[PDB]
Amino acid sequence: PHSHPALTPEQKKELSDIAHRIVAPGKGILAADESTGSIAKRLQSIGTENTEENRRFYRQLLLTADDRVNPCIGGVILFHETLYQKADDGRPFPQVIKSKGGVVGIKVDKGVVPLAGTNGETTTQGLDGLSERCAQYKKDGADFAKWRCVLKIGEHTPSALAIMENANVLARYASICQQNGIVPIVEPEILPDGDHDLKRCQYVTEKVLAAVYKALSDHHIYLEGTLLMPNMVTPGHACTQKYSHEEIAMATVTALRRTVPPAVTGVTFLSGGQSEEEASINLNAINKCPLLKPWALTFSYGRALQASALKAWGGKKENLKAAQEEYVKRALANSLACQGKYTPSGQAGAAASESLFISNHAY
Amino acid sequence: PHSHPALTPEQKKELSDIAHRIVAPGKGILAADESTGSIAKRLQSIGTENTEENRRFYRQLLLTADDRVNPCIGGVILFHETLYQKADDGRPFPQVIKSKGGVVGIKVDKGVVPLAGTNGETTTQGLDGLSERCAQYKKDGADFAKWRCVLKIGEHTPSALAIMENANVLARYASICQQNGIVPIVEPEILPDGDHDLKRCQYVTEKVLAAVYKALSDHHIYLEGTLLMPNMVTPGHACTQKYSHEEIAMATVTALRRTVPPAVTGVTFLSGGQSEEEASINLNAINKCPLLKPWALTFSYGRALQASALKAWGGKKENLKAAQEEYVKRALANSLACQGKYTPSGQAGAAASESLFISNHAY
Amino acid sequence: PHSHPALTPEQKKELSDIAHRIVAPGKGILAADESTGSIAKRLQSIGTENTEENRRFYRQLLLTADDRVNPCIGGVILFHETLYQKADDGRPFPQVIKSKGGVVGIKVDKGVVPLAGTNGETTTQGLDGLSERCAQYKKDGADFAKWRCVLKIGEHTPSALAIMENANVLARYASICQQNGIVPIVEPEILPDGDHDLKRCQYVTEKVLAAVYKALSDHHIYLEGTLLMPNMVTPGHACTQKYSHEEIAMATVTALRRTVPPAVTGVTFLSGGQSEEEASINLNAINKCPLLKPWALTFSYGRALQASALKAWGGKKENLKAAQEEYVKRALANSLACQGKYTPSGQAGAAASESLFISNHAY
Amino acid sequence: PHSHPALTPEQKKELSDIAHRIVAPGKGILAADESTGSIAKRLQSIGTENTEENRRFYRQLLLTADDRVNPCIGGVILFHETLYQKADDGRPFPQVIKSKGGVVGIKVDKGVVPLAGTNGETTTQGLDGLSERCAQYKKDGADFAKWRCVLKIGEHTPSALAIMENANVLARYASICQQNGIVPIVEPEILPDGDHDLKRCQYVTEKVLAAVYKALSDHHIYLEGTLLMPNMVTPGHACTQKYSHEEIAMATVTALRRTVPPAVTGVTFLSGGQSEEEASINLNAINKCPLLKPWALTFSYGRALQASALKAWGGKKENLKAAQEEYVKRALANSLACQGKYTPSGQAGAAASESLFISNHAY
Repeated sequence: PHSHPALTPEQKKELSDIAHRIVAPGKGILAADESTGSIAKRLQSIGTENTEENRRFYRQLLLTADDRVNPCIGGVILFHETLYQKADDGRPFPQVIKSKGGVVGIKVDKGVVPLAGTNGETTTQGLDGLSERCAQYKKDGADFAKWRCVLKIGEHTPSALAIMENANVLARYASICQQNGIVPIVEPEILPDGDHDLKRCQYVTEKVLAAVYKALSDHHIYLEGTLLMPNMVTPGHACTQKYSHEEIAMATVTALRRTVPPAVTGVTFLSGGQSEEEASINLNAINKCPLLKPWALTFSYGRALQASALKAWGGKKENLKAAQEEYVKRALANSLACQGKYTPSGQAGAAASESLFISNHAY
Repeated sequence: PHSHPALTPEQKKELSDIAHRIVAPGKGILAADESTGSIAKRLQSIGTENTEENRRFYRQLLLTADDRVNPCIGGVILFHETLYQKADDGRPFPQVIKSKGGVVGIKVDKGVVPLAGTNGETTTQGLDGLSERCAQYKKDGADFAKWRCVLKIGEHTPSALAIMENANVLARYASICQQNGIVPIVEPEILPDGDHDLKRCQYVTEKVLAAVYKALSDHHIYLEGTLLMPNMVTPGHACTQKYSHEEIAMATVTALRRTVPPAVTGVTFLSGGQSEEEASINLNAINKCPLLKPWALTFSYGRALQASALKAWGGKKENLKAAQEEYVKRALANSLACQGKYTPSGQAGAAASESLFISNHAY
Repeated sequence: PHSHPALTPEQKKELSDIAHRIVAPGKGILAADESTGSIAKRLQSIGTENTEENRRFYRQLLLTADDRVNPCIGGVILFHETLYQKADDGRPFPQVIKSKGGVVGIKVDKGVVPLAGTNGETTTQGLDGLSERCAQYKKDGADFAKWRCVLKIGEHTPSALAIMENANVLARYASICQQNGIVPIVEPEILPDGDHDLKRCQYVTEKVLAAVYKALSDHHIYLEGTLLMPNMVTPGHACTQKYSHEEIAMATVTALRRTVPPAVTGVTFLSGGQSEEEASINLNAINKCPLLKPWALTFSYGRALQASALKAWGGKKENLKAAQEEYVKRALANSLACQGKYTPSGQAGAAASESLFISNHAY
Repeated sequence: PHSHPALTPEQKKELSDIAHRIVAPGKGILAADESTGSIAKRLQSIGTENTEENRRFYRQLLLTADDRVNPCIGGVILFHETLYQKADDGRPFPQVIKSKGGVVGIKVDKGVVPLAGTNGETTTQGLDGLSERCAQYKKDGADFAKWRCVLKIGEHTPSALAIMENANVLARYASICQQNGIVPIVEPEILPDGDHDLKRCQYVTEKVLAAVYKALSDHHIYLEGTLLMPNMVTPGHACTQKYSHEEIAMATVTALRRTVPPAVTGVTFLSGGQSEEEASINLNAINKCPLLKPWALTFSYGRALQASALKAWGGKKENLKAAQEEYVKRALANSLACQGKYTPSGQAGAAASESLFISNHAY
């Protein structure tokens, strides 16, 4: 019942300012923080050898795209390796990002581990020495971080244990980040795997996010200096029932309104298994949803910003600009989407929508 | 991990519609739900015998005030006795309230009880047979309810037990209400008693409200079909440090933004120990606070609507109009305040731009 | 982190002394606390009208059995009505019980109520005015109380909510009892309904009991002044797999060893749907289990003490001694069983072998 | 509500067997797991350079003490460095320990870290890669582990956060250990620092241990395959009120009886700031306490086994035998103490047919 402030007013201002820069109007996040193991599958899909130089070149391709991406990209999440790589002109990648108006982010979790006594559920590791890592990352140009927890919808999952433990470890990570001037992006990802329907995803998302914010409260987290990186509320990948984008938008915004305090500066959706176009259309629908939304609703996209660029590249240096063009097209699309101004087939305000239509009490 | 819906879409729509009517723009709540024991000391202060007829006459005085109060009063909380009393013309008081555009409320708790093993802390009783009581009250014209929990700021309070238990019983009460078509007002009152400062009240309010909304989540409460009735965030009564109304406002709105999901339809402040004018000025400042506020911010006032009326009445029938005039004046003032339009002058403002120097990172 | 003792050393001694008397070696509890609704249909089973007089006569039959029962019966749980009834000789039933060396107990819960948003789960009501009720019951000769919570094993049950809420209300009930010199018997009954196996029941019993004792800790309950009244660990009623009494004993004792602190004075098993003979044999096996058991392991039997007596009586005054004889046979058997000294031989009636199981039909 | 067994029966039997060997009658644990940083001040106290060789020689001195220690020492906790060192004759230290009948243990935490927003409270780190470390340690001869959490009694401490978080991380550590055939010793140390009295230590110890065992339950920990390493319940170092060894014993055993399930195989007390003789006398009083104690109550002593030996050694190879003799004397003393047969003076005793005491409800 007694306060022992975790942060000074100055520390709070720093975190809040960073958080707001990342999700400024029209801006979102490029999630480029795939580990060597994670990106292996991406490079194999284009017959490209998973070498440090090819990883460097691919990240260079994204980070040095032309200035059209600048008002689209408020932040870039990097993997450790990339944080210490340089572009062809000798500039460290953090400097490249900053010169284009982006905030530099660093993924700091050390992956998932199995929870014994559960049906294949996990928590996430990475807290050991995290404070010192954050202090160093801060010095080396990073101002925010990312940590991924993974939950699965199944017959008996997510379990009480999995929800409580993942919420708790997210809070520890967030606490340590804020002590070191790093804005934590809290990523409690509920996988879309399975044949569950939209209502079930909405229910599980509501319960998971309630647990997350109670844990953040218990650990004295300054919400204004955080971002949330959740799944959209969608049917399961194998669900037999089909839904519209407006229904997905309504389920998502309702789940967030029921759980995320207004003090949270922004929500930066992960794209999950969604295609590039699907992720953009859904984000647009979310931003056109006629409910009050007291936080930025924008993107933290990996595959949904990268899929076409990677394919266009094909591992060939001669395809640089063609690949970059595909990335710029998705950056532009999603920048419009996070303002509710994205039209898929067109561009000239040729997308009129629905009002006075549909109950929000079915959600 | 599996939903077993507490409410149908139709039940949800009913609750949401009621909650929104209560806190519609310009409207707040008259809290007239004092028990015989509670109002006794109020009648003694004006030398009036605490009889059923004098209580009836007093409640009639408030409820039958002229039509100027109609746009000011969205709801009226009654004590059980009053719910079944009639005006002089034979009209049930609920009908009187409804004819003036008000929603009828009923207090359903059975008072506080001591928590053993604590330093004088309490929980609140009243769950037994509550469902049947709610069904009866609904039939007899009530559409919302009130339940008061009380917490104290002290050397060791509020304790973990007190916070958890009061949050839990509020959730049970809210669950039972919603099963019977009654909108629950959740009232976790943190008393202003003591010499603690503004920061301490804000800290405790934040921890209490986080506990409250986690419990409501655990018990499957439909937030859109609820209201919150909290203390404003103020220094303790015996605090020597002085604060402006803008500081009280910032602390209050900050605490709510950090804990209350946007889905909550409205916040209806209790006036506590504040004077009539103090309570209007603070509510107005709260509504002028330049942060995003995704819920109605209005009043649920007892003393702050009734004090001058009670005094002007003095127990004398000939002072009816004078007493009513005092009540009407406070209803008008607070109707303005809950829109941020209260000026100490007779409805005359437009001096709305002269705010500059206060950090929200100091809160 | 600061103690505010709920109880004085004198209060602790009184409660500890009472608890130990109830479960003194060789002794158990007659659970005769069936409400009018509960006792009604068994009275129907022998064509007897459910009148106050017939209920009184039946209770007299049990309570005034000959002195062979005295060393078997440490306590008797009464329903409110019976607490204020008198034997034919004018003696209040509490006086009758005490004169035979028994402690008088009173059931104080007010039945189960549905938890909204669950699959047919309940919590239990009865806290309102419980303190005053306990003080009065204490004056009128009761020294312990009973409160029944009910949980069910199913695909999604018991849920996190049901476990937490039932554990919490048990703790509130225990707290209030101990403030008034009443030893609370904590009864978290996990129903045997369903086709689950022994392992599943053991798992659920362990999770439920861990929740119960954490809640009792949080609410500052003095464990030495309590008793526990749980289900034995058994397969579900409809389980096809067969188990020995030694396996039932091992699962039961293991579940308790993993969850019940040694400070708990005694465990008084409910018989659930077991026959008179099965309940005795299992209790015997439990006491013979070769693991360390730092609490009394005895009976709190209703039907399993009463079935043969009720049938032998048949509602006929002339069959008094015959009926009493059946009850005495069962008290003696279970007195031996709670010492691990019961061997059946020559020979219990067919009434003592028939399943006493009725499905829990809120359905 | 559904079991997904963390362990097979075979895995359980292995863990239980190990746990029981460590705390077999008359046996305790030598805690020799000081890090380089931790042992530094003790080597300085005898003017000895903190080098790997001097550390090796000192550990060798302890581990190769003569065979009188064999029936006294059921286990030895090593620091990582020491697990991979060899005696002069080339035998790995794990082989030395095992040949004398001891189980080899390994400390696996990575020290305390500050909890932001608290008054100087900590949690403990070390989960990252812990599974792989445990598998490696198992292969390299360790069968149990130790993990130290630290809590402090102060005006506002231990806080709800600190208790919750330390209990949770202890449970994670325990889970990972048991997946790898390693018995976890759970060490929630409440420091003796401060001027608090015996009752306060007892209260905090009860609350901490209740939290620890709820967390172990939530994480599916197999208690029979664990040990507990708690503080004894004592007044704070600066407390002016004086207590007898019998009062310390009663408070300690009462606290454990109220919180530690019988299934826990043993309690191995840390000696904290107690002197060699004090720690032995208190352990003896604990084992003579006339309450039922369903777990082994023995020692896990660092300083209380090493102080005189370290002093006699003085960093001088020439003092090997003298130093070993001091260690052997404390090993003998504590073996008697954990059997309740230690007399604090020289040679003459054994006339005890003791223990069934007057006081009990003052605690």
